[PDB]
Amino acid sequence: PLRRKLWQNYRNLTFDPVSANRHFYLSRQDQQVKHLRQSRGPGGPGSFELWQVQCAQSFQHHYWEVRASDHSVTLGVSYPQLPRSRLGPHTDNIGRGPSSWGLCVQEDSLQAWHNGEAQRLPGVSGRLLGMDLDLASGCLTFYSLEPQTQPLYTFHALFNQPLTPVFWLLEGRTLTLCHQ
Amino acid sequence: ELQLRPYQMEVAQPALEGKNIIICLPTGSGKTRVAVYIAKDHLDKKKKASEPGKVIVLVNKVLLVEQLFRKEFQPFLKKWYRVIGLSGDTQLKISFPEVVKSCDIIISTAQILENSLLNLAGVQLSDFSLIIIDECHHTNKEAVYNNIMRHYLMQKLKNNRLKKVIPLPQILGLTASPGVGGATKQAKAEEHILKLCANLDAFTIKTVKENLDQLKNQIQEPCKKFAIADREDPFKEKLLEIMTRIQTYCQMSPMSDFGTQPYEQWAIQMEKKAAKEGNRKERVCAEHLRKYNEALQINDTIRMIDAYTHLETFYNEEKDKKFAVIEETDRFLMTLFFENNKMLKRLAENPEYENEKLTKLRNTIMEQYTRTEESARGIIFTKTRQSAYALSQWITENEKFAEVGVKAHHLIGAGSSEFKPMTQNEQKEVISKFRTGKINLLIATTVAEEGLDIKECNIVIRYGLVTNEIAMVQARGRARADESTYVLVAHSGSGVIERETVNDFREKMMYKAIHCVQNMKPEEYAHKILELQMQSIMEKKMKTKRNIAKHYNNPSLITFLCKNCSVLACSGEDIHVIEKMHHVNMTPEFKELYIVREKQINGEIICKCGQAWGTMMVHKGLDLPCLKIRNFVVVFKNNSTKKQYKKWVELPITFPNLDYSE
Ligand SMILES: Nc1ncnc2c1ncn2[C@@H]1O[C@H](COP(=O)(O)OP(=O)(O)O)[C@@H](O)[C@H]1O
Ligand code: ALF
Ligand SMILES: [Mg+2]
Ligand SMILES: [Zn+2]
Repeated sequence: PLRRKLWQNYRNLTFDPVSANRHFYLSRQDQQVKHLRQSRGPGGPGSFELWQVQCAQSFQHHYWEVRASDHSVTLGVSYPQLPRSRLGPHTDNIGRGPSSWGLCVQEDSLQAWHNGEAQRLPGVSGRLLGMDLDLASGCLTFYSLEPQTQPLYTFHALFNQPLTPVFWLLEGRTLTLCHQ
Repeated sequence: ELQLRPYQMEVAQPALEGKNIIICLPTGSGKTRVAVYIAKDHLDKKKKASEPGKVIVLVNKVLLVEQLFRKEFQPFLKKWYRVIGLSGDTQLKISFPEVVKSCDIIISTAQILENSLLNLAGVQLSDFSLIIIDECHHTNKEAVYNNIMRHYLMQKLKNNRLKKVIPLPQILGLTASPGVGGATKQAKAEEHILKLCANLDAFTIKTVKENLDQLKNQIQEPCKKFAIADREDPFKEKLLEIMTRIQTYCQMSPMSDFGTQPYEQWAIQMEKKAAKEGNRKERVCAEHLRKYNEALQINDTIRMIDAYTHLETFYNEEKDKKFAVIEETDRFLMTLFFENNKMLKRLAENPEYENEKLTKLRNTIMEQYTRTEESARGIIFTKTRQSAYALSQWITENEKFAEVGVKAHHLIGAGSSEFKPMTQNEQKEVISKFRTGKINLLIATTVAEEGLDIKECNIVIRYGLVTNEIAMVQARGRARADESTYVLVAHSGSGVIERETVNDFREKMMYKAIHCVQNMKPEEYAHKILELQMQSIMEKKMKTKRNIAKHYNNPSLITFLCKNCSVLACSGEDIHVIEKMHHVNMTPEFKELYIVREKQINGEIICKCGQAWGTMMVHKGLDLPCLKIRNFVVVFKNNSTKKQYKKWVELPITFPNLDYSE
């Protein structure tokens, strides 16, 4: 029922090929992204060195659903000032700086990263996930759908810039959106 | 700060006052500190009573010598005593007896002591007071520890004959898993524990029974995770029809499918039979198909490239040896092989096709390191040395590994006939680098499953390994870190997970049984122990007479023949030995028979067939080629039987040494 109460602020999304990483691949009318060992040629400018992609949409409320192939992936949203280069051997940036909010899912437990800080959250079994963002209250929350609706965690902040979803992926991991 | 944790002092209580006994605590609970503390008390008390007291520490793997030397003994006794760390690699400049006569705490490998004890001037066991024996579960049928303890036991029984004496030094031995000798009975398990105890001449196992929870807090059970996989690629089947054509040419019945251990065993034994017959046109074919088989086995284990390189190297040198004589079934092989191999190199070079196991390995490595975020040390345990080295190359090549910050190196023991032998100094610095942390992933073999104390090991990984129970308990122990993860990787094709299952149940048997013996009645304990002591001695004597009678020899009776050809090589009187070590022939016409070849400081001998015979060596200013008994065939003169031997010790012949007057 709550999902029904949500979907009037549901928003559809699609990626940006420029920001896609080298080994990454876009498909299904730019609504599905897949990771492959083989490179899609050189990366070039406008592409995130680390394994992240951002969608064409940003928000100057909003809800959307996401389905994922398997765990060991990260979903989040950042300011448009997210770094694109690389400085650390680890291949994820989101949540390291205060300009982004992150949530990484693993087979064991959940971790929500921001300003380089994260806490352990009890793990989940399903892969389809949902999330709410309210600009008026400056509140970002994460939900799980299968089998039931779990209000996983809420983030409080004040935003002075539009927010763009950014997704961190692993090899042999595929990520897909939803639309209605 | 030699302040023990409570349980440590608790289990050390019987040890403080004589009572040569054993201590077993679960892995990662610092037994070495117990050894150090006990040693300090022993030496200090003996000094207070003013008697010559010493202690020797025995370890069974070289790497641990330096580890235990500079990590637990140096830092705690730099002011109190003279501790010296000695191993078979360090260039001594002074005899062993004086080494012991100078210092008082020795850290050495057991083989050194046993060498020094069978030299009857040498040394006597009585010269020592305390014998620390680390990882003494290896005390078994004719192992290095068993010999030493059998001398000790023999003296003890002599003392009992005297009573109805000479002091026998106090004994300590450290274990983590005594294990069972493959026993599906409760009786055989508890028996096995008793056999170990008696062979150690212990008094009481003395394992913790008081401070349980704090122990549960110190040690951590790692999380177990299973990676099991089970892609079609013609390369396997491409080798298949090539080799089936090869087998069908000589129309051999396999009696089993290809690529299996029984097939390899059958291939070797039938190749031996063919060489016994003198059957050419078959022998060579048998060896070559064998080579294909081992190539396939490596092929399933590791990537395609190295497996192809192995075969290509063999055939390259094969034709290289063949063309030397220039200066029918033979060519029958290379003709088809070379077209096929060109195609294979074309097929092998394609990296899209990949082994199933390696795939899951890549998944595991990436998942674990990325989840850890730059705080992760991982140890991968393998089986064969070249597996370790090739996996290192596989790490090196694909740049996707390095981006995650994994820094990998391969660690193996010293000593073959392959890429390159790594030497002791190199591995010593390798472990040094690993402790620092700019070598992030370590690929190891059997050498380092017992004793490594790296404080940060989040990841311990087993790659298609099958083994007994101790070699699994210790492997899980290596992850001496919090949230430690133990991952088993294999494919369901072989008996791997089932080996894991039976190993698990066997482990539980062992714990319950040691609890059983833990609670026996002292007099019955003594009777059973004594009886076992006897048993070992009488059986050793019986084996002694069996061996000495088995040894039974004309040095001229036999003559040697090629295997590839059968041309007579030389007779018995032509062979002489250097320092009881190396057989060799001086005969000048025999010098004319063979061919030298170089790729060199030493030359390799080549027959007329092209088969190798021996290697050139220079000794005491003489130039002289040697021979390997594997390369030849023995022929007697009383019975015309065609026999072979892999090594020289089997042959009952005795040779004269070297007239050097020539
Ligand atoms: N009293 C103690 N205080 C702190 N650490 C200890 C103590 N006793 C043992 N340890 C730990 O034990 C480790 C040494 O273990 P070691 O004996 O090499 O393993 P094992 O007992 O499996 O051979 C040290 O790194 C140390 O951290
Ligand atoms: F318990 Al240990 F080396 F003595 F792991
Ligand atoms: Mg140890
Ligand atoms: Zn020959």
